[PDB]
Amino acid sequence: WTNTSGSCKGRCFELQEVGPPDCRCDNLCKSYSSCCHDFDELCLKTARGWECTKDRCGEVRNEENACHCSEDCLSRGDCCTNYQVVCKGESHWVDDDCEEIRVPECPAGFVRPPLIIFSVDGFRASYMKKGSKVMPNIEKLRSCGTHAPYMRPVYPTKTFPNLYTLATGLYPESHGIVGNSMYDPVFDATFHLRGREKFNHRWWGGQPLWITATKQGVRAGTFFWSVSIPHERRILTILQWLSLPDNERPSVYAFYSEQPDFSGHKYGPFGPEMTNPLREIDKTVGQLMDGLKQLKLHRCVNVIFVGDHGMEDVTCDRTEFLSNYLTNVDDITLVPGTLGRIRPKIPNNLKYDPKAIIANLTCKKPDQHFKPYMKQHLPKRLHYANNRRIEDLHLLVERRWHVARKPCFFQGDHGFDNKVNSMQTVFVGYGPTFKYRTKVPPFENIELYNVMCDLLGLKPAPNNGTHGSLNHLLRTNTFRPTLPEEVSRPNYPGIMYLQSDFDLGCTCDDLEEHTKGSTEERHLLYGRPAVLYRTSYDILYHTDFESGYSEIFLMPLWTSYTISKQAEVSSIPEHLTNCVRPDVRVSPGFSQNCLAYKNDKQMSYGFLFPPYLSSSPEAKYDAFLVTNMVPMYPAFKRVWTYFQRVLVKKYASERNGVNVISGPIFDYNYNGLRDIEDEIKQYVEGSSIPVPTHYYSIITSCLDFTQPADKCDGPLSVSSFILPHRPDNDESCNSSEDESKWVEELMKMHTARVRDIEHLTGLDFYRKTSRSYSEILTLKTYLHTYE
Ligand SMILES: *[C@@H]1O[C@H](CO)[C@@H](O[C@@H]2O[C@H](CO)[C@@H](O[C@@H]3O[C@H](CO[C@H]4O[C@H](CO)[C@@H](O)[C@H](O[C@H]5O[C@H](CO)[C@@H](O)[C@H](O)[C@@H]5O[C@H]5O[C@H](CO)[C@@H](O)[C@H](O)[C@@H]5O)[C@@H]4O)[C@@H](O)[C@H](O)[C@@H]3O)[C@H](O)[C@H]2NC(C)=O)[C@H](O)[C@H]1NC(C)=O
Ligand SMILES: O=C1N=C(N2CCN(Cc3ccc(B(O)O)cc3)CC2)S/C1=C\c1ccc(Cl)c(Cl)c1
Ligand SMILES: *[C@@H]1O[C@H](CO)[C@@H](O[C@@H]2O[C@H](CO)[C@@H](O)[C@H](O)[C@H]2NC(C)=O)[C@H](O)[C@H]1NC(C)=O
Ligand SMILES: *[C@@H]1O[C@H](CO)[C@@H](O[C@@H]2O[C@H](CO)[C@@H](O)[C@H](O)[C@H]2NC(C)=O)[C@H](O)[C@H]1NC(C)=O
Ligand SMILES: [Ca+2]
Ligand SMILES: [K+]
Ligand code: NA
Ligand SMILES: [Zn+2]
Ligand SMILES: [Zn+2]
Repeated sequence: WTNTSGSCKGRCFELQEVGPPDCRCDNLCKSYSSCCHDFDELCLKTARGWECTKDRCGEVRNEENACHCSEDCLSRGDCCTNYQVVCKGESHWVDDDCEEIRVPECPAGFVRPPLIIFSVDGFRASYMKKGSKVMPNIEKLRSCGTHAPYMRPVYPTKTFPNLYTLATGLYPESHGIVGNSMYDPVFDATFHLRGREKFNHRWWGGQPLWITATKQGVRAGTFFWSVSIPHERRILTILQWLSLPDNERPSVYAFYSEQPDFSGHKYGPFGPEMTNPLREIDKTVGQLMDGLKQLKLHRCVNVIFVGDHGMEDVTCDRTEFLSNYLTNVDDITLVPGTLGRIRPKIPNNLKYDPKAIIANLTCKKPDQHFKPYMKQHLPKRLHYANNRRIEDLHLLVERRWHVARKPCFFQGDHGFDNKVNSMQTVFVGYGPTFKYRTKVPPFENIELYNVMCDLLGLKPAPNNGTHGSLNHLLRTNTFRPTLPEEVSRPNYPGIMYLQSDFDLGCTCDDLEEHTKGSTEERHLLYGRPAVLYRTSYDILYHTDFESGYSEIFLMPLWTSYTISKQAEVSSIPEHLTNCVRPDVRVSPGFSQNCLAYKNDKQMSYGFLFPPYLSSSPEAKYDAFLVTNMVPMYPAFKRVWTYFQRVLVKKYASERNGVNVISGPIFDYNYNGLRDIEDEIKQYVEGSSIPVPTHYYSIITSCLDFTQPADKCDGPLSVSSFILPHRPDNDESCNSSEDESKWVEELMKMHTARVRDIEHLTGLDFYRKTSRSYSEILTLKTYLHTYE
C-alpha cells in the first residue's frame, strides 16, 4: 500500500529508489498509482506553456510556471529551452553550421560524455527522406553525425519485442518478450499491452542497459515515462537531471515518443497527415538540442536517435479470415493481425488438432496472403522458436495484409517479417564518440546494446550482437575483438586403406597406378574454418574442392570450392548415376554406407561438391566419393540440385566467380545453436548416419566485381542461406512446377548471416584474410535481403 498523504516538494522527478509504503515522485509513479497527492500540482506544471516569449524575458520567477525565463533560470537549470534564443540573442542549434566534434567538450565535472537515447515509435526508415523541409533538427543530426540508411528491427516487428531487444541486445526468444501480447503456459498467465500483468518482473529476461549500467556503478536516468507526462516535460526533466551536482547526475538518459506510430496507424505511412507528427517530433529534438546548447553540452553528449520498427499500408479490406479455411474457429485463440500465433482457446485442450489445422491452411487459395509454419520451420534468420511463449503454430503474414479469426479506422500497421522494407526503422548517432558526416551500412538492432555499453564504458552482458561488428560507427571507444581459439585441430589422412577393406554396399563403374598442393590456395580462399568444439575430423583435398570431414557425424562439416566466371557445367554420365566410391583416406568404420540409403524408402542422398561443376571427367570421380555424400530427402534434392546445377554457375557468372562453402546443420531443439550428439533425433534408416535439419551455403566474391573472386584485393561480398531439410515442399505453393518457378523464391526466404551459420555449426569463418577483424565481423553480420 502507498501513503498518498506525503508530499512532492523538492522531490520532483527524483532519482530516489522509493517504495512501500512511502509515496513516490518519480517518472513512473503515476503508472503505479503511487504518486504523492501533490505530484501533479508541483511536478507537472503546465502554466504558460513550454516556450519563453519576448515579454517574459527577465521576469520575476514564479514557481507556478512550467519553465522559466527569469534571469536566474540558467544556473537553476530550468529555463524554457528557447530562453537564450528569445532573451539573449542566441541562435537555435539547428541554425548553426555543423562543426566536427573531435573530442568531447564537456563542462568541468563531467568525466565521460553522457548518452541520451531518443527513441521514436514506428519511425519508418524512409521518413528520413522528408528531409530538412519537414525535420530540420533531425536532418542536421543525420547529415552531420553517423547514419545508417536503415536499421533492421527484430521479428515480430512490434513495440515491446523491439524496445526490449534494443535495451538488451537479445532476440525476443531469449529476452522473453516475444510479443506485445503473450500467453505463458507455465505461469498460465497472459501479458497484454493493456493492464497490470506486464509490470510483473517475471516476464522480463536478460539484462537491460539500465541494469548493466547500475551494476557497474554508472547512474542511469529513468528510461520509462508514465504516459501522462508530456514530451516537453520529459525533455525539461532530462535537462534538469543534466544540471544536477556531479555526485547525483546520471550518465545515460532515455526519451521516448509514441509518435509517429500513432499517426501512421491512423493515416498510413504515405498519408499527408504524417507531416504534422514528424514536425512535432522534430520540434522536440529541437528543444533537446537548444537545451543542451544552453547548458554548454551540445558538443559533449552522445545522442542516439532510433526507432523500434517501421510502418506499412494495411487496411480493413486486406484481411484474411481463418473461418474461411477452418470449420471451428471458436475453439482456437489467435494472436492476430500482421502475424498469427494459434493455440487452443482452452489451454492444453486435448482435442486440439494442429496437423489438421496446418493442412487446411496450406496453399488453399491461389493468392493466399499468409503461410502457416510450425515454428521450427520458420526461416532461421528470424530466431523465433526457442521460447515456451511462442506457439508451435505460426502464420507468417504477407506485407499489407491482416489475418483474423473470423468476420475502417486504420490505414497502417506493422509486425511483419523483419526483412520487409516498410518495417525498417532509423538509426542516427551524433556526438564526440560517433564519426562526423559518415554513412554506415544498415545493421540489426540486436547490435546496439554492445555499442551503448562501449559508449558508456560498460562490459556488456552476454547477448546476440557480435561485439566489434559496429566499430566503424565510432571515432573512439571501439571494442578490440579477439579471434576465438580453435578447439579441434584437423587430421590429414593419407592412404591408409584398400578398396578391399570396404563393405559399404556402394558401387561405381570407375590405370591402377590428392596431396595438398595448391588446393587450399585455389578452393579455400579465406583459411580453414576453425572448429570451436571438441571433435574429430579430417582435411580432405581434391582437384575441385576441399572438405573438413567429420569422423563423428560421418559427413563433411564444411566443403569449400571456387567456381570461376567462365566455368563449365557438365552432366552426370548415365553410367555414374548411382556411383558412390569408398574413400581410402577414411576408415570404413567412419564412413556412411550405401545400403542404408537402399533400405530407407524415404531418404535419398546428395553431394556437397556437385559433380556438375567438376573441372574434368576424371576429377568428376572425386565428387562421387562417399565422403562428399549427405542424406537428402527427394523433396530437398529438387532444391539442392537446382542450386548446384543452375544457381551456383549463375552466381559465378554474375559476381565474376564465387567461392562456396556448403555443409550440414543440426538444430533439432531449434535453439539456433549447434546440436550435441545427444540432441540429434533422426538417422538414415538402420544406420547411425545423422540427418541434418538444414543445409547451409556461404557464397563469397570480391566486392569490387571487376576482380575475380580468387584474386580479390579488398573488401568481400557475401550471401548465404540456411535451407530447411524437409520431406516435402509444402512450404512452396508452386512446387508442382519446374524448379525455375519456385526454388529461388524459397531460397530468398531462407537467406542468412554468416554469423547465424557459425552459431548453428560451431565453425568460425574468414580467419585468414587481408581485412581487419572488425571488418570481417561486419561481413559476418551482413544479411542479403533481396528486397
Ligand atoms: C543469444 O544470446 C543469449 C545470451 O548469451 C544466448 O542465450 C543463452 O544460451 C545459453 C546456452 O544455451 C544459456 O545457458 C544456460 O544457462 C542456464 C541457466 O540460465 C539461467 O541463468 C541465466 C543467467 O542469469 C539467465 O540468463 C537465464 O535466463 C533464461 O531463463 C529465464 C527464466 O526462465 C528467462 O526469464 C530468460 O528470458 C532466459 O530464458 C531464455 O533462455 C532459456 C535457457 O536458459 C530458454 O529456455 C528460454 O526459452 C529463453 O530462451 C536463466 O534464468 C544453465 O542452466 C544451462 O546449463 C546453460 O548454461 C543461457 O541461459 C542463455 N541466456 C539467455 C539470457 O537466454 C542465446 O543462445 C543466443 N542465441 C543465439 C542464436 O546465438
Ligand atoms: O517511456 C516509455 N514508454 C514506453 N511505452 C509506454 C507506451 N506503450 C504504448 C505502445 C504499445 C505498443 C506500441 B507498438 O507495437 O507500435 C506502441 C506504443 C509503449 C511503450 S517505452 C518507454 C521508454 C523506453 C525508452 C527506451 C528504451 Cl530502450 C525502452 Cl526499453 C523504453
Ligand atoms: C502517511 O503520511 C502522513 C502525512 O505525512 C503521516 O502523517 C504524519 O504523521 C506524523 C507521525 O504520526 C505526525 O506527527 C505528523 O503530524 C504527520 N505529518 C503531516 C505533515 O501530516 C502519516 O503518519 C503516514 N501514515 C502512515 C505511515 O501510515
Ligand atoms: C478442413 O476443411 C474441410 C473443408 O475443405 C472441412 O470439412 C468440412 O467440414 C464439415 C465437418 O468436417 C463437413 O460436414 C463437410 O462435409 C466438410 N466439407 C468438405 C468439402 O469436405 C474440415 O472440417 C476442415 N478441417 C478443419 C480442421 O478445419
Ligand atoms: Ca540446437
Ligand atoms: K532411398
Ligand atoms: Na508444394
Ligand atoms: Zn512501436
Ligand atoms: Zn504500432
